[PDB]
Amino acid sequence: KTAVDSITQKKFLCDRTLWRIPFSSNFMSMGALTDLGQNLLYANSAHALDMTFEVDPMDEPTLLYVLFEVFDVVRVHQPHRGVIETVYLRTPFSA
Amino acid sequence: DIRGVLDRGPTFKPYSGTAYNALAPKGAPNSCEWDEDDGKKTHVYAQAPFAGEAINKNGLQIGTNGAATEGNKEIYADKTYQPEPQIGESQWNEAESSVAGGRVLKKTTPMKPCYGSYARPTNSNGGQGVMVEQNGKLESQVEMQFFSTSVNAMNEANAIQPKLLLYSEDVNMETPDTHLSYKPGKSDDNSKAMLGQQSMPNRPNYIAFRDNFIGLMYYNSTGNMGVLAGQASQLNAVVDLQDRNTELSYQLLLDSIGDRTRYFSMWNQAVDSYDPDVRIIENHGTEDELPNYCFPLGGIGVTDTYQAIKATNGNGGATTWAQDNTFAERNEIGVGNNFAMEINLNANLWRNFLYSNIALYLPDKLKYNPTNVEISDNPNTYDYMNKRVVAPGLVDCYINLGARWSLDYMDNVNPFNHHRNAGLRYRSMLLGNGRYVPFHIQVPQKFFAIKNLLLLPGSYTYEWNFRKDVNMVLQSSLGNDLRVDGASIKFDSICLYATFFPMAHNTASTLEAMLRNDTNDQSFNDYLSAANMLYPIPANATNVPISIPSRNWAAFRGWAFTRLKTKETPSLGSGYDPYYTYSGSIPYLDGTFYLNHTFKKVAITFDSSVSWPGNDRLLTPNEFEIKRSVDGEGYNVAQCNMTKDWFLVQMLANYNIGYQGFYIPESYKDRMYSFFRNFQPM
Amino acid sequence: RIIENHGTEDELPNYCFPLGGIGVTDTYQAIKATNGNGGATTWAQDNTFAERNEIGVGNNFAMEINLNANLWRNFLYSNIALYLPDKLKYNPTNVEISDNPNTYDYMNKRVVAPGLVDCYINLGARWSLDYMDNVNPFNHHRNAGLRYRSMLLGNGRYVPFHIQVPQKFFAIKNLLLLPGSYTYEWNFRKDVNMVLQSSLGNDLRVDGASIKFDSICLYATFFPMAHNTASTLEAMLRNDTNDQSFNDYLSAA
Amino acid sequence: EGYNVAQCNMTKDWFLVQMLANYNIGYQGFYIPESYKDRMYSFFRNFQPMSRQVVDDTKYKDYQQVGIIHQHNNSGFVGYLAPTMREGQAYPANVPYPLIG
Amino acid sequence: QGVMVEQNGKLESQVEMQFFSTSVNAMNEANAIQPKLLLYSEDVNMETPDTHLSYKPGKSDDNSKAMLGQQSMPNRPNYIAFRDNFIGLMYYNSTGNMGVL
Amino acid sequence: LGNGRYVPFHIQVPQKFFAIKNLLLLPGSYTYEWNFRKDVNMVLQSSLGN
Amino acid sequence: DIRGVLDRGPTFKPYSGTAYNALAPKGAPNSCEWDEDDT
Ligand SMILES: [Ca+2]
Repeated sequence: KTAVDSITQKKFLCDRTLWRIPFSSNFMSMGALTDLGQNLLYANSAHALDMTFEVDPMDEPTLLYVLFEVFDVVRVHQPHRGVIETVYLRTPFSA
Repeated sequence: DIRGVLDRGPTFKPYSGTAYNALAPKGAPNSCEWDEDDGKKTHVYAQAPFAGEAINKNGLQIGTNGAATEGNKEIYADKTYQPEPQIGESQWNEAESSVAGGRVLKKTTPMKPCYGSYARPTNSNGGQGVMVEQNGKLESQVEMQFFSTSVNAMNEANAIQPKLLLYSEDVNMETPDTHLSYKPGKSDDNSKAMLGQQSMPNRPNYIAFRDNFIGLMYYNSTGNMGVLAGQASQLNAVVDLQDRNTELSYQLLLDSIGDRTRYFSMWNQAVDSYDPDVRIIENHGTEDELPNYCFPLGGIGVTDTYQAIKATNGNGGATTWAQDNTFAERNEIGVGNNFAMEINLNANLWRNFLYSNIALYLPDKLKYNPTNVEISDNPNTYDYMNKRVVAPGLVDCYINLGARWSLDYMDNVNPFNHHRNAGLRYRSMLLGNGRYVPFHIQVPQKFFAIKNLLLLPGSYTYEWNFRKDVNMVLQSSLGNDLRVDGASIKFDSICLYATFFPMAHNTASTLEAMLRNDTNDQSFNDYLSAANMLYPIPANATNVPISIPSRNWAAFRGWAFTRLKTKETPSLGSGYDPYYTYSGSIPYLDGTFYLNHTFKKVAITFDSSVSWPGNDRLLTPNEFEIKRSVDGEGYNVAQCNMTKDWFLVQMLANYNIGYQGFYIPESYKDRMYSFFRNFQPM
Repeated sequence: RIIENHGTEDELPNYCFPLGGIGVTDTYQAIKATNGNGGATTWAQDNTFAERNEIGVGNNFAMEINLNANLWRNFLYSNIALYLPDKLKYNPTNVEISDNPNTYDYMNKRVVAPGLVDCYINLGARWSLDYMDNVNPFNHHRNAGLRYRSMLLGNGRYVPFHIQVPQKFFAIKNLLLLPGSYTYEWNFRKDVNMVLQSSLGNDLRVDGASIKFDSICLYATFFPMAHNTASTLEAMLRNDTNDQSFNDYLSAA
Repeated sequence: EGYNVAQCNMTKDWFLVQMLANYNIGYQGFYIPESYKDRMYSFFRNFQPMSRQVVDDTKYKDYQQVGIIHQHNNSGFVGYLAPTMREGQAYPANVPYPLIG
Repeated sequence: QGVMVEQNGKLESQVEMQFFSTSVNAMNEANAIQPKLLLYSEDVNMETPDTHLSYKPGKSDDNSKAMLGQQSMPNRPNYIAFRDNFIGLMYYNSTGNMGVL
Repeated sequence: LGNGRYVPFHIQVPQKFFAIKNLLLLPGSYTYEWNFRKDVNMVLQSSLGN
Repeated sequence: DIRGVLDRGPTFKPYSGTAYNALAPKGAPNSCEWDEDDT
């Protein structure tokens, strides 16, 4: 009978995972490659990238971890006896 | 294959609580004695549990032999091991005897509470007197003391007889695993008050090898990139860079290709996990509606003597009464309910659990230093963490009652660095609970580029490296540095094993020939397949820019991100770091993360003037919203703070679900490190 | 729902103890043995030790209790006993009680003896009581899902809430719908008996709980299909040979 | 000191044999077999390795053997070789040897 | 629970009333001889179903003051049932009584 | 079987032999004869092993 | 299909602990009275 006036608060926990945004036209996964990536505006072009984050403050130096999923494939060829050669390659962002 | 020697140092605490006089009350001192002024006399506090037969100047008589000489010569106490603290009466009433006895520590031995007091044995019968060398031999220093009543001296009973006897000895007192809660005196000399100091066990701490032996072998880093190559090639066949977390890689992949809940011994495969109850407090409250009562050992305390009475007929008047002769004149009865005590049970259990599992792990900015105790100044060592003060009133049965919630202080603290971590307990116990372990392991290859190659006959050089640091290759529950405490390790024997197959000769020849042709080369990709960038953030800031100049964007697949707490995040590239002190569970390699719930928004742009995906795809014009705090007009979902749009995007990109109405995705398509599995709204 | 009685494992008694770890003691005085002059050994009061000391004789005084039986009895009383039908109770003593047999108080103020169910009922037999069969087992605080739902809103009393409701009618829960312009109007309920639910089954209209809507809105999505393909599908999906069939699950009278 | 495997007293080769005969697994590097292939009575479900440490009796010169009927811990609060009424007096313990600190 | 015994061809009881006052006032003046405690005594078929005596003071059997110290302890549980799949009900693999279809 | 000293019991026992467990039988008349144990040890099981 | 009557005997006990004045302390006696030889 004698409770008080109150307010409400909400939040959530999503540990043990990463936030992933795919590079797809309609966000759906339809193969290892992707339509926008395959278009690249046809790769006679190039582009510069800007990204902006805004997060709540803490009280300690922190790190922002960002990774771009790209292609990283290696081909192995061993022609003669006791000889092995390989070719790595990866894109974009590689060398 | 590796064998060698490992020493964990002093700060290894496998078992919670303690195991030295566990049942004793946490404040009662044991038998002892100390000194006072006028005039320096000695006060003694003890108790004699064991009865005997008789006393004389040579000691206590505890038996006799018929076949002896002096009538039946009296057998006395061989002070070495006589009346032992583990003997006593044999029933609750147990009519009192005439002469008793016991043991007592002398004043020279420092006082300590009973709860957690250990002294090693000295002779084969459990004696504990400090053996001392006299005259070229070993001998003991037991001293017998005698006592009689007080009023004994007050009257003509001058025939004062020795009624009580004690044996005084010295021991090597040790308290391996507890500290002192309260200590009134700054000095250490045993006062009278020093009979009140109470103890408290040290917080438990597990230490072992990390999951899947992560960190043993070098990897992503020119530190010394290992080499597999042809025996006379003189040209390498393996190239690695410095932005390919090979490890996070092997990691997630295991996940996928199978199941993780089952542990496998050989590779120490035991995923770090946290109990659901530790993270979120399901404060249903206690359960009690009945009283609980302890009782006297006889179930009747008081007693009033009484007397049998027989009714003699009062004829023509009031009945008369006389004393019976059949009964004994004195009998004992009681009136009313037997005296007892009340206590709540469930509330105590719940309170113990809450205090032990959550309180001690609170952020350290809410703990104040203790009183009258020494302590270190380095805020990282085991000592400084085991001797702070935590207000139990901060969390008790009356916090967030009947709600599904987590204490907002805790949610920015690594929940995996804990002591209920089942995987941690498994790994720690596998090596055993000692302090000096000769160990023996087998390590798997993890580089994707050759972890599934099919080599062909020949000769090759296979050369690799391993780390010696103790900060990284080990794991500690409390995360305290180990360079300071100094756990050591030394490898001795390292050997390699390989497993061929018994294939028929000509078949192997045919396959090898068919496989040497160039149009049958092998291909591989890493399951992760990504880069690795990291960006600093000064404390108490809000927003971060990132800009990469003009370049190509062939076949780019997309982004993923999260957050990390500097301190605990080895820098990488280099083969060693003097600055790494912490030693919790490294999020950057194990796959544990806890910071995700702390984002507001993120925006993406090409050449600073074109949005993406843009063209009015989403509800907001040009910015991804993750959670707007309260003011949000129509943009929450599932009673959380998350926007509908972000929820939709995550659902789609994780399972291709959403355009046909949401619903729980099926099991196999949602593994341990999925999204939906770990989505707790509160 | 069913009781697996076993007794318990309580073969070692448990004793509590005094805070000093020793019961009571009787001041005593030290002595020493003045050497027996041939005959009786002489005894002289010492001076080294003070005139008073504390010493105990025999075991320390210690009250005692059992543990497991008490826990089990508490569980049995608080999970089963309270839920018997009313006809096995009586009004309490000297306190005004509720007169309506539906509201909260009449479900609370009543008193049920332990004697009906204790640690000695159906000793060791997987079995369920007789009076309990015809009483629902879902209306019970031990429920998990109900507890989760109750926590989801929160612990308060005056709560602002904001949710979404999925359409459930079979005939349109999966239909498609080519382009057009149609009307969707529906009606929502407002009684507290229906929408809400109580773990005890008391009435809620009498106890004054209520609810009121403020604003209400409708959402929806699409699939950014390329225009021409959508045109082709729209044209194809109109040849009456390609009607759509639907059938609810249960289907019956 | 050549052939122990999986942190136990069992040699590697026997492990290889059992894994083969159960699941035809081993020429492709050991790994957890799939759930449906392994049932209740199978081998890998019932494989429990354990180890412990005990006090050496040659290095620790102070060590002395102690019979059961002289050991005493939690004295003055429990029985004596029988679950009877509590007995004894308080005192420091004499067992077991500590392995930490 | 009082024992019933037959006399006069009928089954009756053997409850007796005994009276007690304070020997506590054993000594003093007359008149003040008033009872304060009434006890009803009986005899009952004492019977223990599932307990055994852990402690016993003396090898005798009569009722002394010492006998109050005796301590009891429950009997270990002992389950009994049919085996799994009724193993053993039907003979097999024995030439003595091979079944016939 | 409950927790009684005396119990009336009433059960069904399957057929375990492999030579007839999955056989498909054909029309006709046949003789079917078998045996059962009465020993109290083998049929029963006791937790303690007494 | 089989029907019969089975007797486990006396030594069948399916419950840990006991069910008779269980809460009472394990040494407390009962209200009694006994004879003693006069002195
Ligand atoms: Ca009295």
